[PDB]
Amino acid sequence: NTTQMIPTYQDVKTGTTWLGGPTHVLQEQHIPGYKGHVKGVQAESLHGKTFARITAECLNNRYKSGFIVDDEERFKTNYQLEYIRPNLRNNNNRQRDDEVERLELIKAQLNSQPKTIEDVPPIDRVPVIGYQGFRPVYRHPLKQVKGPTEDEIDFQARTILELTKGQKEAPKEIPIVGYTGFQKGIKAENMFGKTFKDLSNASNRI
Amino acid sequence: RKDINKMYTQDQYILRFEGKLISQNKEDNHRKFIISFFCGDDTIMVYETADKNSGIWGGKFLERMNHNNPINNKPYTELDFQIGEIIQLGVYRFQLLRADEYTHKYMKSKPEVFKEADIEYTLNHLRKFATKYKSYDEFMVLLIKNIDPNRRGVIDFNDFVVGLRRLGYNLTYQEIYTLMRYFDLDENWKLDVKSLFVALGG
Amino acid sequence: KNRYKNVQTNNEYFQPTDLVVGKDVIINGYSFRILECDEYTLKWFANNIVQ
Amino acid sequence: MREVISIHVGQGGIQVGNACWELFCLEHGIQPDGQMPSDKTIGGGDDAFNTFFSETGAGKHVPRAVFLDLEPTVIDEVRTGTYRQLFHPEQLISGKEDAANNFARGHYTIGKEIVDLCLDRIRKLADNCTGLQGFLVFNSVGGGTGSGLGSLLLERLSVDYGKKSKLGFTIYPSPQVSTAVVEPYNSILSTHSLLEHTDVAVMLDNEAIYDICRRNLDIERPTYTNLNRLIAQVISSLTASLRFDGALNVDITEFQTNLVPYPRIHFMLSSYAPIISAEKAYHEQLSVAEITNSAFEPANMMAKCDPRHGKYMACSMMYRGDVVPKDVNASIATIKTKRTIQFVDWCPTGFKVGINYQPPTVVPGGDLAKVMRAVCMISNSTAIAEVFSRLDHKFDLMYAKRAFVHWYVGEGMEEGEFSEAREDLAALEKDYEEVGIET
Amino acid sequence: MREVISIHVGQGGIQVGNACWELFCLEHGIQPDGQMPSDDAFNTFFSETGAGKHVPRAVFLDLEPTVIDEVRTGTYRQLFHPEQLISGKEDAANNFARGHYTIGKEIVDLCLDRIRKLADNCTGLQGFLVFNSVGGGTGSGLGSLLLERLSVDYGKKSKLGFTIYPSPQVSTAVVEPYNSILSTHSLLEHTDVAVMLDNEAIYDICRRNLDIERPTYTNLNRLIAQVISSLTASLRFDGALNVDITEFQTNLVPYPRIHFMLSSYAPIISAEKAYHEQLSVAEITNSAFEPANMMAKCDPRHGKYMACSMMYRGDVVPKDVNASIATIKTKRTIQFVDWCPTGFKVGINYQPPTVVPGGDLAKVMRAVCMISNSTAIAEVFSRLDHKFDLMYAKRAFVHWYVGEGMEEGEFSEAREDLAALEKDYEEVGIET
Amino acid sequence: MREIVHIQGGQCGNQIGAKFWEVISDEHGIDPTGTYHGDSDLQLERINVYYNEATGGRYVPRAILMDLEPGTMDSVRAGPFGQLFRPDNFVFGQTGAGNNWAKGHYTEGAELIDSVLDVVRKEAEGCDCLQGFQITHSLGGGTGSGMGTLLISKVREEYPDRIMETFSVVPSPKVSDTVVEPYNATLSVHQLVENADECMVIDNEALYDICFRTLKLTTPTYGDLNHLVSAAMSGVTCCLRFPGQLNSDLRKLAVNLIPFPRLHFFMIGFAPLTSRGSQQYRALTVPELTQQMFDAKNMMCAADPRHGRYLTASALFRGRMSTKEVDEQMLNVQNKNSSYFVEWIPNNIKSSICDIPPKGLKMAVTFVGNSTAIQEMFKRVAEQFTAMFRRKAFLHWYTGEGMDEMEFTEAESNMNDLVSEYQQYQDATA
Ligand SMILES: Nc1nc2c(ncn2[C@@H]2O[C@H](COP(=O)(O)OP(=O)(O)OP(=O)(O)O)[C@@H](O)[C@H]2O)c(=O)[nH]1
Ligand SMILES: Nc1nc2c(ncn2[C@@H]2O[C@H](COP(=O)(O)OP(=O)(O)OP(=O)(O)O)[C@@H](O)[C@H]2O)c(=O)[nH]1
Ligand SMILES: Nc1nc2c(ncn2[C@@H]2O[C@H](COP(=O)(O)OP(=O)(O)O)[C@@H](O)[C@H]2O)c(=O)[nH]1
Ligand SMILES: [Mg+2]
Ligand SMILES: [Mg+2]
Repeated sequence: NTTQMIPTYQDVKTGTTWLGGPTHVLQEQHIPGYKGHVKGVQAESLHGKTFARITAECLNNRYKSGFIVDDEERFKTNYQLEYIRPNLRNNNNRQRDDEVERLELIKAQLNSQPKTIEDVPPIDRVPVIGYQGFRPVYRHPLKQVKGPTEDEIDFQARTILELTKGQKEAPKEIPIVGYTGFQKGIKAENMFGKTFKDLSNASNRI
Repeated sequence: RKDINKMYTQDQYILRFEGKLISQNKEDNHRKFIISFFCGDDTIMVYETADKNSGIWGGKFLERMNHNNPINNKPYTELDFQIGEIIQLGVYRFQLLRADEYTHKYMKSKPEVFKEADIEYTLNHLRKFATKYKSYDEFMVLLIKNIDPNRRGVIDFNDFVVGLRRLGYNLTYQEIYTLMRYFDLDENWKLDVKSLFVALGG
Repeated sequence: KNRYKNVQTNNEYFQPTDLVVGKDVIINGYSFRILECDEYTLKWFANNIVQ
Repeated sequence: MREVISIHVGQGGIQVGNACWELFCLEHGIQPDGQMPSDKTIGGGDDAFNTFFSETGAGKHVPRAVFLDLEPTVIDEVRTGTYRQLFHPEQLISGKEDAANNFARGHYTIGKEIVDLCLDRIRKLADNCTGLQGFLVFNSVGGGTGSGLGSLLLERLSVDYGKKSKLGFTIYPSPQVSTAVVEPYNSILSTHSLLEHTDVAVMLDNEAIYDICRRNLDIERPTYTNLNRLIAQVISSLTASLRFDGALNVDITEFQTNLVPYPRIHFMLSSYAPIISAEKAYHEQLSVAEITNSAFEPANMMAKCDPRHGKYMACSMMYRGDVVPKDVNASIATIKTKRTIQFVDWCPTGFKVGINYQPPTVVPGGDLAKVMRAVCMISNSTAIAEVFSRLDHKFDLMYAKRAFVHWYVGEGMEEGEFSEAREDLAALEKDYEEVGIET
Repeated sequence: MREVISIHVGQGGIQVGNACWELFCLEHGIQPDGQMPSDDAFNTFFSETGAGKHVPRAVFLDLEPTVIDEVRTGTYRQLFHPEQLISGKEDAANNFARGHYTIGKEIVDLCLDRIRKLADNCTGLQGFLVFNSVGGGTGSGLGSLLLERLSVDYGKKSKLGFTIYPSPQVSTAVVEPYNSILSTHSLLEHTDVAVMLDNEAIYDICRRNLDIERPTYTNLNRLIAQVISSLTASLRFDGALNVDITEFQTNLVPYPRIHFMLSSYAPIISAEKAYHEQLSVAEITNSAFEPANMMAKCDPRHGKYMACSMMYRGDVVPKDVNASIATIKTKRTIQFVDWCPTGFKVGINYQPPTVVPGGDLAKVMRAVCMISNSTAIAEVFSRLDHKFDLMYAKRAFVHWYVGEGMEEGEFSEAREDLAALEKDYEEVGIET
Repeated sequence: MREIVHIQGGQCGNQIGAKFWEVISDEHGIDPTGTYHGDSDLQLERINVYYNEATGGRYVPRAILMDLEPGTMDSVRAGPFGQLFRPDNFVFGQTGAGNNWAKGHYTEGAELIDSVLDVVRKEAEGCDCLQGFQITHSLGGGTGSGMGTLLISKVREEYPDRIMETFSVVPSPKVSDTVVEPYNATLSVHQLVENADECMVIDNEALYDICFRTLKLTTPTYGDLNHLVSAAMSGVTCCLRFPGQLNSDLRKLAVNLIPFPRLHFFMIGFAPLTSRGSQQYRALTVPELTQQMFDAKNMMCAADPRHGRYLTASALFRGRMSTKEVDEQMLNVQNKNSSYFVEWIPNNIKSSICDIPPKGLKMAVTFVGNSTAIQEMFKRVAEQFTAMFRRKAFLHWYTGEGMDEMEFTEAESNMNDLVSEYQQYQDATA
């Protein structure tokens, strides 16, 4: 954990240490060749991260101790920790943020033209001239449509506006194509014809 | 020797600019050039951009090298590279058109180095010039009647340089761009004098 | 028939006084609410729990 | 108009291929996302990124690669990590069952039904390109899934395409440190097929780095994290001259034409420098004059071989950066005067010199100190025979008790197949001796 | 001033035929009600009413009330001419005989007049597009009988048929072999150009490229839907090189008998993966002939190639056509027949594909549709006969047909044709 | 994707899974209600490895439950995690095996052994890809061993392309719970060898020794013994169900642990395991593995592991380790006992790494190496068969249910040769 804090953004630009840097001015090190017990090398079996880098983690009191790991502190794949973007040299994708916005907006607009409250033209009140069907004799011959209740349409507007530059975050973060994971009930519920990439939104959203 | 501390510390920075070449002929007046300036070791670079179907052989025009201004006879430093200024290279003359959004953040990052970048020093630069007019508010009042002859509430750059230079005040182009770029509400190069005026007075 | 942890009291070992119908109790991730008590049971509350 | 594509296969093949991109990706400014920054809106310059990639009309870029493996574990996780967005979604073909280290499974049982997809992918991957110089495939030899699929793929590459130069960086099991229990078997059978189809093969045995990590990096608890990376610089050096300005460029097709004395013998070993702890790298200037001398140090051979045990046929070494070409003539000169190293009889001069100006970038949180001057070497030395001799014997006993054979026969492989292998090796030890005798 | 009348028979054409109109409408600019929203070439499928909405150029028929009526109540109820959706009441229940010999005789008249009425609006009537699936009892015939009268009712009019044949193994019904055998007999000597649209080939498209594990007949529509929009594109906007309906029957059918061709469409890549690639000309057109993309369940490699005409849409530049085709020829795995030295008919269109709402298809700047007529087609025909061969041997499921008016000898007569059609294929493919 | 199912004959197998299915429950983070309450992404990625899904969103294992009598399953089902099992899979016998191998292998199961076969078969068919089976039974029990083997017999006839694993318990010389043990301890071995692929032999006796000599507790109970053994399962598939540098699937060990077709029996012991209080003083490290992995007291085998020449072994480590200390130590682990290792199979110690560590410990290891030391058990058990059989003691039972002595005579005959052919390799030299 030495790397991401040391060479801090105050160190590179108009600063002393460069990217690699003789990072012994900032903290206490021991210049390789040395014998002793730094109190944190032999006990915790820290891997890689050449001896010099190990020291800084030793005295600065960052550590992580205890035979029993605090759930999260053990539940990482070392793949993730090693290859974590570029971080500190000099200072994710907004994708799927528009996808949700591109998602509901399609939902809302289709919900903005149901012809609420007898707004349909004079035609279409009864079925087409050629209809067959039942047409029960003792029923109000015309059709009745309830439609959205004003506030329902306005409710969608707030979410649409809120998502665009709002507190709402990207929904989950999803895999690419072929991940063979459970995906949270893609089968337990059929969810058959839904454009596999879109399934993740259907999967994790629940 | 070769600067050792210079290479290791300030290596990463890389500035990118777009420009246009000035020469004797019409031949290459409309084609564009992109200039890359490595501040790690003060090496200038020339890159060529060629539009599709234009028929010009796209590629590299000048290899990165090191050469100097004949007049002042001092190697290139970061000071000379500024918006609107003209840098002399070899037997050509190039002009800087626009800056890289990466650059500006680097451009505005270090005041005391690129003074024209410091926003605060820009307005006052114009402010200290208002001493000639007797009444301070008169300098306020005349401005609205000079830069904007129609008092439309919005102006464009091409008139602003002529409008300002019309009075006679001397501002190096690198100051002019910084002011207008601040007041563009929608980021389309449209000044808001009121916002400028409000800062100037209210 | 074995000791079961009590969620309601800091994961403590259960006690006879806990059982109170009308107020819910939980045991090992399950929802229990009693309905009534054996009339033999009522006496036992009626002889010792009184204080 | 110049490029070179990457081949990946086998557990170690995928793992190693992991590192190359970050060192490659970071060099060109390509972050994990694909859009270089969110800020740099100029681009359209320094046309070199085509050397490893292709353009997509607008937006991101795609690495010219196809990922294959017979197991879902490693490949799947790569679909949820930091680099989820780079590789083409449909280009990472995945199998259904593992090879279980059984070579026969990967060459005649399970690899048959998956090689088609890759070969299909390769067709277009070459199609989109224009100036294909040659193919590069990384494959851990000691992998039942890596080998059996590894051996086959090289087979079809000879006929369907043909004369294009193919390169393979295999990693045989360490001379004494081992991981599997039957690694010797998947060693040679993997050795036979690639013998007459791969023009170039270099030694990268794992153990060597183990000493490489400790002696210089000063790592008392190194893990697989730092073994691959140092190799990654090896990959970068060999192809570095094809994507940046160079005073005397060296082409990949100009590599296998100067390190393979005969069409038959096509193996060589390499080594890299300088590796030094960043906390103490700078106090010495791996010195520009002595950088080359670091090249021939036996302790720094990335392969467990003793070049001092044989003559040197030719050296292929590449520097990087602004080292003054004059130093190349001088420093290399001192080697000839040295008596600790002796050449074969018939080769007067066996040094190919390549100079490049771009310096190797520094990884985040890595080991190597961001250095000023470096150099690396690729060599083909008769000492290469040393490893095979020890490898040969390990099988001799194993077949003597025909242990573990029974499962192999269950895969349909002909028992006589093993018969040819030892016949194949007879020349391997035999041919070197003839070349090793001076006129 | 180009017109064409669409004729839909049977449910299979009903569902797809319903599907096809959404593709066209959104490509025109007419809202579902059919009134221009205060916005010529769009006449190609429509006839103006003088002021207001527009009437689609289609007629719907069926012997089943369920499928047809569903259109007459949903979103598009105001789309078609209210009366033109002629409907019967008795379905043949996949009994081919029932569809052409006891009930269909009377209801055909209504169809004949309706088309008789529709054409009168047209002035330069070009041809007919007929939609019908093979695996239908009524679907097999009703289209046929209209085919017989129409061929003798509209003279030399050139026409096309998008038939949907049954899969090599996967089949829903049980008596499919019979009608397919006769249907070809029925449709062997009456049509100009008919395409191969066996469903099983269609599913294979979905999984490999669209990455869908469970698409129903719905998803089959839009992917198939694009085929219809493909062929007719050149007639109803501009282009640097036009290709009309009249200029198909004289460019893909060398002999009056061999007339079965299998087509393909591309590219087809979802919206969540395509953005990685430029979608270049060189990479796309090679997808057209790929064995994994042919829409008819047959091998485009098992036989000779005679002549293949391909139509492009997008902003493609022709030179990407001239260079690519030269590449295709030189390949040593796709080979042309001996007697057609050149067989490329290249089409180019400017407008882009009309992205379906709201649909699955991604957004791309180029699309390709190829019509392939390869000697390997015989595989579909022969496999059909063997199934018919074994089944007919036992006089099974026969009595249900004679009593409706079929003479026993009718089945025997067809079996001659298929092999007769079989005989032609071998002869055409033999080099001189 | 490479998933396995579960089946367990008689009481013995049912109890083993009790603490087992619990363990598989806790590692992935599943409560007794089956609801998901995890924190990181890993704990759900490969949840299909032991659970199928149904409507409503509750996750459950795919376990086949069968037994010949109602007493047992009427006890486990009520316990913790007891409601997880599919009540549909529940079927069982009504008369009981009666501690006799003869009765439970030719009369009862034959009529009903189809029942499990259907329950065995169906669960295998619905999955996408089938990997292997893990069956736990007892050799000293009537229904367990008897019905246990034949179910293994039929399955092999239909699924020859998969692997089969059975955890068998043979009666240790001291703690014998059945007088008629030798017979069912006798007949069973024949059938298991002829069809089994991978076998792990565990003796309850060594379990007691580990508890006292390592845990140093007062009164061990059957629950804890389940605590020790159940974890050992987590060694095999913990690598198989999560990331890793060198994943080691079952077939990876199989190709790396079975040198010969007719030697398919192993002995294993788990580490680490330390007394509760002493947990702090010990400093877990890779060095702390080698000294306890190969140590005698960690060997759950009744036979002394140091009384023979080791052939091959595999290592499946757990926890964040750099293999360097994993690899270098092993080579040291071989030379220091080169007299303890056969000479003609170079490099016969295999290693593997699993990123996710066992719960409650920052590092743990499971050791499996093929050793001739087990030869004591077969020889010790073998001597028991002829002593009772020669007298034909208790022979009416077996002779009372249609069996003969020819099968029994055959059972003794092949046993000696198998060991006899097993002991030959001990003296083999190059
Ligand atoms: N250099 C290097 N070598 C490795 C690494 N991981 C494993 N190896 C070597 O690869 C050998 C095994 O081959 P692998 O490729 O890992 O296994 P595989 O090809 O997937 O074959 P299977 O494991 O049976 O599926 C081991 O003996 C190691 O020596 C690594 O991260 N770096
Ligand atoms: N591509 C596609 N094919 C379909 C669809 N629906 C039905 N089919 C085909 O049609 C066959 C079923 O018979 P149909 O021709 O649809 O029956 P019909 O059109 O209602 O006519 P009748 O059978 O007389 O009722 C099936 O074998 C399918 O191959 C569809 O939605 N899409
Ligand atoms: N692992 C384990 N084994 C047990 C336990 N209790 C008894 N056993 C073993 O189970 C054996 C008896 O099995 P049994 O029920 O007769 O098998 P069955 O006759 O086939 O049903 C005894 O020899 C014991 O060694 C326990 O709690 N745990
Ligand atoms: Mg592997
Ligand atoms: Mg029908």
